[PDB]
Amino acid sequence: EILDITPCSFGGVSVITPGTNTSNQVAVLYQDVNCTEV
Amino acid sequence: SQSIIAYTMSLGAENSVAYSNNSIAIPTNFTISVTTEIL
Amino acid sequence: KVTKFNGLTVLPPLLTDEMIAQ
Ligand SMILES: *[C@@H]1O[C@H](CO)[C@@H](O)[C@H](O)[C@H]1NC(C)=O
Ligand SMILES: *[C@@H]1O[C@H](CO)[C@@H](O)[C@H](O)[C@H]1NC(C)=O
Ligand SMILES: *[C@@H]1O[C@H](CO)[C@@H](O)[C@H](O)[C@H]1NC(C)=O
Ligand SMILES: *[C@@H]1O[C@H](CO)[C@@H](O)[C@H](O)[C@H]1NC(C)=O
Repeated sequence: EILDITPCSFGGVSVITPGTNTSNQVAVLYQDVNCTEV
Repeated sequence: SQSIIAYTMSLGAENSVAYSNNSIAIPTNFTISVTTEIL
Repeated sequence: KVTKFNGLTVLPPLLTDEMIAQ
C-alpha cells in the first residue's frame, strides 16, 4: 500500500501586544498551522 | 472592560454616487489645507 | 493565464485579492 509522508504542524509562531503602559494583555498566533495538537 | 479583539480590516467607508446623465455636483464652497510630507 | 518543510515558508498578504478587486 502507498502511504504519503507529510511533515506535521510546524510554522513560525508570533505574538502581538499593545504598548506596555496601555495594558498587559497579550495574544499569540500560530501561523500556517492548525493548533489542534497544542 | 477593554480587551484584545480581532476583525477584518476595512477598505474604507462605502459611499455610493447618484450618477445621472442630466446632473452634476459642483462645489459651492471651498477651503485651504496644509499637509505635511517628511522625507 | 498565469501559473517547503526546511524552515522556509510564505506569508499571506494583508490585502487579499478580493479587497484589491474592490
Ligand atoms: C503611554 O505614554 C505615552 C507617552 O507619555 C502617552 O502618550 C500615552 O498616553 C501613555 N499611555 C496611556 C495608556 O496612558
Ligand atoms: C482547524 O481546526 C479546527 C478545530 O480547532 C477545525 O474546526 C477546522 O476545520 C480545521 N481546519 C482545517 C483547514 O483543517
Ligand atoms: C439619460 O439616459 C436615459 C437612459 O437611456 C434616457 O432615457 C434619458 O433620456 C437620458 N437623459 C436624461 C435623463 O436627461
Ligand atoms: C464657506 O465656508 C467658510 C468656512 O469658514 C464660511 O465662513 C463661509 O461662510 C462659507 N461660505 C462662503 C460663501 O464662503
